Amino acid sequence: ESQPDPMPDDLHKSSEFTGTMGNMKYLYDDHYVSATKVKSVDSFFKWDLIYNISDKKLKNYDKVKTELLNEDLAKKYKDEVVDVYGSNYYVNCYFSSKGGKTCMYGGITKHEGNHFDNGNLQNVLVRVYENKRNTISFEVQTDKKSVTAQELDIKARNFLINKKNLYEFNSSPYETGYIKFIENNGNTFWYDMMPAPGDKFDQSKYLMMYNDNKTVDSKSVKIEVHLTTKNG
Amino acid sequence: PKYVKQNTLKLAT
Amino acid sequence: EEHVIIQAEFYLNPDQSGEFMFDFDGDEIFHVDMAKKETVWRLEEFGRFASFEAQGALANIAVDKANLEIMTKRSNYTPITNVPPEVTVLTNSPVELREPNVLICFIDKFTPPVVNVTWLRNGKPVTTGVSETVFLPREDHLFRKFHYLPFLPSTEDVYDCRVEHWGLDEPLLKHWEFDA
Amino acid sequence: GDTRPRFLWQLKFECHFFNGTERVRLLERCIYNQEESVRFDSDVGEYRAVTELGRPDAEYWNSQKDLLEQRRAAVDTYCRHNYGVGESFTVQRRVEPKVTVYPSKTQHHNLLVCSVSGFYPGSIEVRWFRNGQEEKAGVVSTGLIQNGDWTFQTLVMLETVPRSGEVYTCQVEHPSVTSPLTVEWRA
Repeated sequence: ESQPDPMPDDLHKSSEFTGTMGNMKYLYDDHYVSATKVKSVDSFFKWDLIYNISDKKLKNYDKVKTELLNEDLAKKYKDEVVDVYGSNYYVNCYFSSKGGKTCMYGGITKHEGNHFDNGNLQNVLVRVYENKRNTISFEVQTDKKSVTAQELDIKARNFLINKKNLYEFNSSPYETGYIKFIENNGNTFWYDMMPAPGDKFDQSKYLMMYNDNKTVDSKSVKIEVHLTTKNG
Repeated sequence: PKYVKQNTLKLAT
Repeated sequence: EEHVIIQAEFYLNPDQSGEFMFDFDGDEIFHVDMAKKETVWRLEEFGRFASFEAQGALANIAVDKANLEIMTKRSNYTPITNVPPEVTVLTNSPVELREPNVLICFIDKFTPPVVNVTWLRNGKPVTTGVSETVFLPREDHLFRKFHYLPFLPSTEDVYDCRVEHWGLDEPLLKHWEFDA
Repeated sequence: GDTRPRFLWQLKFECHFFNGTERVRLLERCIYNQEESVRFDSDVGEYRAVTELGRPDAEYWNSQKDLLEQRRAAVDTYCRHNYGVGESFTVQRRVEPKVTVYPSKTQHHNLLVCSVSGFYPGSIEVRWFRNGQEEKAGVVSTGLIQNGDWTFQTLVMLETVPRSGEVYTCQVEHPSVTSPLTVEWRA
């Protein structure tokens, strides 16, 4: 069955997070690793794969390690030509290998026959709800037929950060928030968009949720971002 | 109280 | 001497196995789950009195692997010599029929730290209730390990601790049955 | 199957405590496969190679005074510190032994068994007494068995030629109790 929607008690409350929300913003504000037609060249632990991908941007790394949920998952893609898209981190990013290094989770998709013959992108609907009411709707784009939920999530939040201040340096306008994915077979699942309570935000522990390398069909998947303001 | 670890040194190259 | 606290860690190729743990007089205080990146205490209570930044262990593991590669290279790629384990099966306490007890399978003095252990109740595998420890260090640098099987003693039942290790030419089955 | 050779690397930092935390000795050791190659003994104050494979490291590491300082002061910042962190639930951990006496399922002569289980710490003392006086001969121990769960067990036997009226006592002294635990076998 599909994962049950959350009740208020199930969600993290930005009001219970004392840390710097900017550390969350950091992970989704024009921040991501992206590679096309590459193959793993190494692995640290059985459940991860390492790639030679360079920081086109600021030259901050040329080795990327992505961790997966289990060994089978890593074996599956270890020798395949693939594409990568995901949110990376540096704090507590470790691995030996055998330039800078960066880490992440999931974000892997087979490259063969997963693209559109024309540099044509696919639009995915994102409907935003604030206090249960649809406030704005839009679309993010992907160049993959079968895309990781992670890539879509990242693009959604990137947009919502600039257009709705989803996350600000220290804190957020919203108290709770979760992005929900709805697949064409009726299966749904969601991610809590807020940091766990306390004065620190473990970026690595948070990104681990992208572990499963969950992929969905870009031409039929539907996205819903559900936000709430503390008082209403 | 927090347990502290000794860091592993890199071997001579 | 009175007490010894040991921080023991290792990395093994090509299984790419890694471990980081603390030892107090031979008994594990805790180890770090390399995947979930968190401290797992040997006894729930310890976690209420102390803490450890698990994430830090991973930094050590990275260095350990690189160091392994360096040593592997200067030894001219000398592989490790397999050393088969001694296996013993005992009870947690004097056995008594229908009185809850626990079978302990002692897997000692072996290397490298990779082993396949299985419990057998009358020729068949048992899963329910079983637990195990990670690899523990030894003065001679070999390893020890414990597997556990809670059980209800009976005259009928015959158990087996089935252990596989490269140093063994074949699976070793240590027989255990009620003899009191 | 899997026949690829394995290559192992271990690192062990051993904090040895004598008389509480009065005297401490840190022993840092690197083991390649089953061989220690380099080590740092706080008693020595510097890295020493244990085998030729370790020379490069001992030499390189000793050339770094910053590294040497940290290591030398580790007996305090590392050893003594970690000792205090878990002293209440380790050094001071005490679980009373469960003691029982019964004749063995083997064996004229009668073989008595003094089973002592589920105790912590491991230091323990069990002796046999026939009519209030220590039994030196005949005694045979299985040795101290560490169960892996902060628990120990041991069996101490006593072969005897029983006579109606004799009282064979198994005595157990352990940090968990102030006065010695006694379990008697009445011949």
